[PDB]
Amino acid sequence: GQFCSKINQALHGANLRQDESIANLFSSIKTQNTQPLQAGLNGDFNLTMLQIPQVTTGERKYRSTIEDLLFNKVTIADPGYMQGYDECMQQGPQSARDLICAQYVAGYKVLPPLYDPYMEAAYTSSLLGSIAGASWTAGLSSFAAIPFAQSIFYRLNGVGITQQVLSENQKIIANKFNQALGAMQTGFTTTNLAFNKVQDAVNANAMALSKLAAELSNTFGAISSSISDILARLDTVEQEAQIDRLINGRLTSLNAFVAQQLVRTEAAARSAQLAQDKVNECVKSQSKRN
Amino acid sequence: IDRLINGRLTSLNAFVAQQLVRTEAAARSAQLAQDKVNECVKSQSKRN
Amino acid sequence: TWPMPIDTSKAEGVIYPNGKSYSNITLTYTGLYPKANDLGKQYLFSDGHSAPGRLNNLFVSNYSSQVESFDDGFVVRIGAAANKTGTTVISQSTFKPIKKIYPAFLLGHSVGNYTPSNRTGRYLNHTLVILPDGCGTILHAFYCVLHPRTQQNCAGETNFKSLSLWDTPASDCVSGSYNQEATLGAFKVYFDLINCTFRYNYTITEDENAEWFGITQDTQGVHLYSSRKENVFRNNMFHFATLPVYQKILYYTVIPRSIRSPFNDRKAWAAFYIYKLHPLTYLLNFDVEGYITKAVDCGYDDLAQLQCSYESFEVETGVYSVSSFEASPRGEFIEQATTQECDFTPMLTGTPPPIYNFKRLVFTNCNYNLTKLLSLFQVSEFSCHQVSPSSLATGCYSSLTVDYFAYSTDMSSALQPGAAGAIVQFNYKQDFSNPTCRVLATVPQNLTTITKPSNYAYLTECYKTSAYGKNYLYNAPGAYTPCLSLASRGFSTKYQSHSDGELTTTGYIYPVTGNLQMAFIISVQYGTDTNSVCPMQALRNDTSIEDKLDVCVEYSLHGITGRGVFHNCTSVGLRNQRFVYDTFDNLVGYHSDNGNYYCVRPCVSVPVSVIYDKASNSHATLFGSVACSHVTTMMSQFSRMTKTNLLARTTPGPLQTTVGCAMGFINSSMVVDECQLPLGQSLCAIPPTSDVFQIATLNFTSPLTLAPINSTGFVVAVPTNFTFGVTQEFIETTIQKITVDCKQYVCNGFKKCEDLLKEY
Amino acid sequence: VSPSSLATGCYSSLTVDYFAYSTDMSSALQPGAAGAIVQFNYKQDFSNPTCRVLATVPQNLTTITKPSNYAYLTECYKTSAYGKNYLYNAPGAYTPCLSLASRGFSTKYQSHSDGELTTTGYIYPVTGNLQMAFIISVQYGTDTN
Amino acid sequence: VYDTFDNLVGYHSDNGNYYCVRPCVSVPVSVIYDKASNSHATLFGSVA
Ligand SMILES: *[C@@H]1O[C@H](CO)[C@@H](O[C@@H]2O[C@H](CO)[C@@H](O[C@@H]3O[C@H](CO)[C@@H](O)[C@H](O)[C@H]3NC(C)=O)[C@H](O)[C@H]2NC(C)=O)[C@H](O)[C@H]1NC(C)=O
Ligand SMILES: *[C@@H]1O[C@H](CO)[C@@H](O[C@@H]2O[C@H](CO)[C@@H](O)[C@H](O)[C@H]2NC(C)=O)[C@H](O)[C@H]1NC(C)=O
Ligand SMILES: *[C@@H]1O[C@H](CO)[C@@H](O[C@@H]2O[C@H](CO)[C@@H](O)[C@H](O)[C@H]2NC(C)=O)[C@H](O)[C@H]1NC(C)=O
Ligand SMILES: *[C@@H]1O[C@H](CO)[C@@H](O[C@@H]2O[C@H](CO)[C@@H](O)[C@H](O)[C@H]2NC(C)=O)[C@H](O)[C@H]1NC(C)=O
Ligand SMILES: *[C@@H]1O[C@H](CO)[C@@H](O[C@@H]2O[C@H](CO)[C@@H](O)[C@H](O)[C@H]2NC(C)=O)[C@H](O)[C@H]1NC(C)=O
Ligand SMILES: *[C@@H]1O[C@H](CO)[C@@H](O[C@@H]2O[C@H](CO)[C@@H](O)[C@H](O)[C@H]2NC(C)=O)[C@H](O)[C@H]1NC(C)=O
Ligand SMILES: *[C@@H]1O[C@H](CO)[C@@H](O[C@@H]2O[C@H](CO)[C@@H](O)[C@H](O)[C@H]2NC(C)=O)[C@H](O)[C@H]1NC(C)=O
Ligand SMILES: CCCCCCCCCCCCCCCC(=O)O
Ligand SMILES: CCCCCCCCCCCCCCCC(=O)O
Ligand SMILES: *[C@@H]1O[C@H](CO)[C@@H](O)[C@H](O)[C@H]1NC(C)=O
Ligand SMILES: *[C@@H]1O[C@H](CO)[C@@H](O)[C@H](O)[C@H]1NC(C)=O
Ligand SMILES: *[C@@H]1O[C@H](CO)[C@@H](O)[C@H](O)[C@H]1NC(C)=O
Ligand SMILES: *[C@@H]1O[C@H](CO)[C@@H](O)[C@H](O)[C@H]1NC(C)=O
Ligand SMILES: *[C@@H]1O[C@H](CO)[C@@H](O)[C@H](O)[C@H]1NC(C)=O
Ligand SMILES: *[C@@H]1O[C@H](CO)[C@@H](O)[C@H](O)[C@H]1NC(C)=O
Ligand SMILES: *[C@@H]1O[C@H](CO)[C@@H](O)[C@H](O)[C@H]1NC(C)=O
Ligand SMILES: *[C@@H]1O[C@H](CO)[C@@H](O)[C@H](O)[C@H]1NC(C)=O
Ligand SMILES: *[C@@H]1O[C@H](CO)[C@@H](O)[C@H](O)[C@H]1NC(C)=O
Ligand SMILES: *[C@@H]1O[C@H](CO)[C@@H](O)[C@H](O)[C@H]1NC(C)=O
Ligand SMILES: *[C@@H]1O[C@H](CO)[C@@H](O)[C@H](O)[C@H]1NC(C)=O
Repeated sequence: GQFCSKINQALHGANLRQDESIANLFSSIKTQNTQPLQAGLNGDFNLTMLQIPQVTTGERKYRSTIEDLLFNKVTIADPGYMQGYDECMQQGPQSARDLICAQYVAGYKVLPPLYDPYMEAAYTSSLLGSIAGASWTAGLSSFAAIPFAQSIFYRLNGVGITQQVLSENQKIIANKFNQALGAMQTGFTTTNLAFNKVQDAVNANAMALSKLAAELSNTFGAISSSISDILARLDTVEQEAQIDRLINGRLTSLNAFVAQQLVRTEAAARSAQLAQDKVNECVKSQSKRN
Repeated sequence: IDRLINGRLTSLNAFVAQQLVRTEAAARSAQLAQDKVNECVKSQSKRN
Repeated sequence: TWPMPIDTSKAEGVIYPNGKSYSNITLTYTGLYPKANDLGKQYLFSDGHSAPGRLNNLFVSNYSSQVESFDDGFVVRIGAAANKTGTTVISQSTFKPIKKIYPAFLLGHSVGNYTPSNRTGRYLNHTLVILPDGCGTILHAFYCVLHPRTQQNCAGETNFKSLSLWDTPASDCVSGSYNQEATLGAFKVYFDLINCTFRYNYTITEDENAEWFGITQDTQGVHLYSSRKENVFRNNMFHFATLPVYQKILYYTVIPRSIRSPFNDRKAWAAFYIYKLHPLTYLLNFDVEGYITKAVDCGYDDLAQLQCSYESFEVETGVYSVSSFEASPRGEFIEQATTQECDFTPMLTGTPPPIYNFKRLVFTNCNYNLTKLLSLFQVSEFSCHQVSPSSLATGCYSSLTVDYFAYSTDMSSALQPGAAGAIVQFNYKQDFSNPTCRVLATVPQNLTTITKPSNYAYLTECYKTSAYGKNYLYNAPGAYTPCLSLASRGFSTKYQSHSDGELTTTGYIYPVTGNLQMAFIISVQYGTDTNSVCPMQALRNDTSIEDKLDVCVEYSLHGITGRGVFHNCTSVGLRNQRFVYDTFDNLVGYHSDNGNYYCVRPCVSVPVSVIYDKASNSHATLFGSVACSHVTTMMSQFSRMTKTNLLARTTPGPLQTTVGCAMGFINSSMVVDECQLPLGQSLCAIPPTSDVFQIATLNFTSPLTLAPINSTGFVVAVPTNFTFGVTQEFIETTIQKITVDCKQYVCNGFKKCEDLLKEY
Repeated sequence: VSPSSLATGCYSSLTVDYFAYSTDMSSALQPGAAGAIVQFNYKQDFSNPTCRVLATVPQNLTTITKPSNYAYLTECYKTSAYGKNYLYNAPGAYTPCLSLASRGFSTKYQSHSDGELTTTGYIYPVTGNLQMAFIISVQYGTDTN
Repeated sequence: VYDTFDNLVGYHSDNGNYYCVRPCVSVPVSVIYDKASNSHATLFGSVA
């Protein structure tokens, strides 16, 4: 049939609806009202773990303190988007970046993401200082710029703590809030089951690529896994029966790869819709559901 | 004939395996249309 | 001069595929097609010298000494300037309506010189001649030997200038009385037609619009194609003639014509154009009427690679990754080691042993000449397994084993795989775990170093005594029989047994009548890491890598074969030196004989994406993950138009972005919010209106920050005006329901198919 | 194709190659065979349906005369700066040394040369009845076989 | 005359006539079955 035209069109359409899901999640930057916070201590609440550390020289960090601690616990292979074709020639076969250098011997490509790390550092900085007008009003159309320290005490008054307890225990509540943000950076271990899902997505991304490159060294019952050896040892009526085994074995691997990419693309599109509901309810508001 | 048989059993399996995927996805999506009618059309939503 | 290039959007020069007709589809085809925007070669004819009341000598060009090479076939564009005005080429100041003139061809296998004119362009054997005649109404094709005559300037001459044909249309093209043998007569004045094997005629209709004529050759003969076939109003060429010319045509020649019109009636004739055919891949679109409307040469540029890689003509603006459809003719890199000759001398001297006591020779680290060995015998059977007999004399192996014995080839069915009798049970069982061959030969009488025995012999029994009868001891594959020490005492008669108490064996002998016959079993072993049993070769310099570095070559290095590109690296040490492999067993590197290390890449390695904008119909190219200095070295994987733009170095040049090298782009300083052509890493492509693409950046704004005032209350932004906004959304609730008749789909109602389907 | 279906089918073309050939050399016409028959004389083309018949001409058939010697080529090469450059047959095509072979071979291993090319023949006499080889090739198409 | 999937959908005969060619099993058939009364009826879908 017209086999390769339909493999090309399926993966092109999968990569297109991957870009329309990221662009929808990031389109709240252009409409969100925001207030500026202070660098380090807002009232008595220490927010330094969540802020980007400012610098004198023009390096302009794109990573907060807790984000720089989470990214250096995950083992991701650098894909070399700029000049990765020549980096695979200066080094030999280092077998930890081997399915990164197998793009140029198997025949696939890892495409760069839609936004660089400076755009997604602007998405989470607008999530930290969103205005979100006052929490006794109906509607979503006014924006009340009350400080961070005062809007935490309105979230504690909403769950059933009176104003006479909140006024006598300001410092104790601030201390208990401060030593719960200092304990987030001791939870990036293999016992933490919510951190083990960050690594299991990295591993799932890499296991798909190694099942593509490993199906090219199988012989599938032929005399060799190489077409240039079948053409050199047999004659014209025996070559067609042995090449038809490699063809059948390699059409099965491509079908199994393309059929898994669509499953993972739909599952990641449904899960970026859950991240919008969890931002609009937990991050920008207060939840009334357990 | 065993080549045509093997080639045509693969196409039917790939068709039947896609119809069940699309049927479950369209059944989950008609449950979303009930929630969107009972909340947006017949009532007023308080969620953004 | 009047350039008329090939236009593939009208399907110019495309021969319709044989078989049936299609409608409303687009499909890919591999065949003989012209290049896109190829200029071809222009051939201009004219009228000869004419006076009032007189017809003088002919006016021609140097066309009858040009010998072009045929090599695939060609197509001819005829009469593209009909009904227009133009020069009568003999007098360029005279303007007349231009007419159509058909070409005449001479095609042959051998060429020489016209003696004693001593010029060039003489076809000397059977030659195929194609002539138009009858004022363009008839076409002769014949295949004769041309003998040059002996008259004044009739081609066997010291005064012969050039072959040139002519017509006198005031006599020949009188209306109703067309002389349909006039040009044939003018041809017969030049040559004698000796031993003509065929002569065919085809009838044309005189009309002047525009047409095409093609000619190719294969093992069914010479095929002629015409655009006049089945509709004159299109560009498609259809098959109308096959000529029985089975030898390979190498050369052709356009015969110069010069029409002897009267001087008062000087006409103009439209030049014709010849385009060569190439083995190309094309994309063809068939309309409702069945005619090919447009085509795409899939190796011309990157938009064509996009259209042929996704197999459609309408491509829907985007950024696409594409495949390669270019030919890029390869070279050769052969490098094997020198050793001594393998000695087959204990096979050609002495008496060949019996089958149960066969002889085995194992060769490693030598050069063999299997032709020299097999030339001494008369082969009557050559049966192989996982190798062919022809490839056995050209391969490089790690070991080579020959078992040989004497054996009469009337018992040839007892050595077959899985045979019945006592040959496979007690004498010899062949081993089929390696590639192997079985030769059965006769020793001819002139070969006198091979003595012959007196009796063929084989074992019929080998057993141990048991408490109940006999316990037979069968052979293992490739192994000797266990009764071999018991068989060395010899058998003087048929069914003569020998016993050592524990074992017992029985032999059968019968005399040798005629020549001696022998059996050879050859087994080879291919390995990696330097196959050392290699064939004998003559030496040649050219197979090196010092010159042809960054091109695709077909290599054969110490027994390892493949295709690839070799690049200069500086790398790996440790002592497996010769071949470096990946974790998926790819030849990633090679340690050469001189001193150098090379990186090995496949023949298509660099990734290519094309950015396409439909509203302006523009495209640009991105080589992802490649630095811009490697692109100008490896400019041979790419398309036909990318190679010339790379080699010219005269454009908006290659640009280094954060996602690879970019061709057709320009640095900009503009910042966009939405993006229709995203490149990755917050880069966007801006299509031209400018004349090239530009590169912009994605920066989202943010609404301005409301800062807290220092007072008792707070600030709140409250609306003072509003609108109503409408958001649209589609939710799918159902799909189309389909039931399949599985029996009719798979077996189509055939009972032989339905019994094979029960096994699944 | 089968031999039985060859006499009942409708084709678009039908090709028969034929020559004289002794059927004790029957293993040299096989697919992928070793010697000088497939290299310099005849290589069969397996891209179409095809058949290979090996027959003997009986004595009552008197319109077929017999020759005096079976003959085949053993060499066809160009001289080079290092040895010989052999010119192998293509499938279904004649040998390039065909004009050089028309002068005839009167003895075994009698060479002929045109300067650029060189060829060698081998002859041996016809004993018994004459034997012949036929190669038949058919082509099924659509649109009116 | 062929389809876009290369099926012999039609034929121009020798006399003067045109004929439509269909496969040997072409008409769709459904059966309506009721178990409580053990009854059945037939529907030839899309056929006049
Ligand atoms: C608009 O968006 C742009 C893209 O998101 C921002 O531009 C980015 O600025 C970064 C630094 O501020 C650059 O990082 C550099 O990347 C190169 C990669 O090769 C590194 O070598 C450099 O070290 C690194 N710079 C530093 C200081 O470490 C990004 O490359 C650059 N993006 C692009 C596409 O050029 C703009 O800052 C942003 N502008 C505004 C006003 O928001
Ligand atoms: C707010 O929190 C930050 C980080 O949790 C504190 O910064 C650390 O302070 C300790 C003790 O002074 C130092 O040893 C670390 O080097 C600091 N780390 C960083 C990243 O700054 C900060 O001191 C806290 N603020 C207050 C007022 O306690
Ligand atoms: C093709 O024509 C040439 C004529 O040039 C023929 O060559 C002659 O061959 C005979 C036979 O050996 C020689 O005696 C002559 O000397 C050759 N002619 C010349 C001029 O040298 C050749 O025979 C023809 N081809 C065939 C197949 O017959
Ligand atoms: C062109 O060739 C055809 C066929 O070879 C010729 O037609 C036949 O010619 C012979 C010889 O005169 C006649 O006996 C036949 O009666 C012709 N056949 C028919 C059907 O008429 C034809 O004459 C040739 N034409 C020219 C101009 O040479
Ligand atoms: C393999 O062996 C054959 C012998 O059968 C070699 O052929 C001989 O080569 C020499 C040197 O050119 C000639 O003088 C002889 O006339 C040839 N003999 C025959 C019978 O043709 C052949 O050269 C060897 N192959 C290689 C690659 O060396
Ligand atoms: C509400 O206050 C904000 C200040 O946070 C105003 O924004 C300023 O608007 C003026 C005039 O348009 C600009 O010159 C300033 O540069 C703005 N400042 C900032 C920080 O954006 C806003 O315009 C005010 N609203 C109204 C209706 O006046
Ligand atoms: C709210 O905005 C709308 C549109 O910006 C204003 O409508 C305009 O009113 C003026 C005066 O009546 C007209 O000349 C324009 O044609 C109107 N525009 C449109 C699009 O209808 C409206 O006046 C504003 N309301 C207030 C209170 O400012
Ligand atoms: C100098 C050593 C000679 C050894 C003795 C040579 C005797 C060889 C004759 C036996 C041939 C074996 C025949 C196999 C059976 C067959 O005819 O099929
Ligand atoms: C009238 C034309 C006769 C042409 C000359 C006829 C000579 C034919 C004899 C050669 C037969 C070829 C044998 C092939 C080799 C074989 O024996 O295997
Ligand atoms: C793989 O090889 C690299 C060097 O080529 C080495 O550093 C690494 O330790 C190896 N991997 C493992 C799991 O040991
Ligand atoms: C004319 O033909 C002769 C003979 O082939 C050739 O040498 C010459 O170059 C031709 N003239 C031109 C202008 O090419
Ligand atoms: C070329 O032909 C002429 C005859 O016109 C003859 O005199 C001359 O010798 C020939 N050239 C050679 C090199 O033989
Ligand atoms: C023409 O054919 C005859 C046989 O009838 C042959 O003798 C002669 O050599 C041939 N003519 C040429 C020029 O070869
Ligand atoms: C020339 O004129 C004829 C009739 O007038 C027409 O059919 C034909 O297409 C014309 N050719 C061109 C090239 O215009
Ligand atoms: C064997 O050699 C002799 C040498 O005189 C020769 O006459 C004879 O023909 C040869 N046998 C064969 C079959 O060629
Ligand atoms: C090939 O190598 C030989 C051996 O040194 C040398 O004599 C000859 O000139 C070389 N030829 C070419 C074309 O390099
Ligand atoms: C290495 O390869 C380059 C081609 O990129 C070539 O110019 C250079 O001469 C080579 N160096 C050596 C030492 O062979
Ligand atoms: C890239 O852009 C900058 C500023 O727009 C310009 O100075 C530079 O020349 C550009 N690079 C190239 C290769 O044109
Ligand atoms: C109020 O805030 C402004 C902000 O710049 C500051 O300059 C001023 O001193 C503050 N006044 C009081 C009374 O806090
Ligand atoms: C050949 O024909 C003759 C005619 O008399 C006949 O006697 C003879 O038997 C025939 N040969 C064969 C083998 O049938």
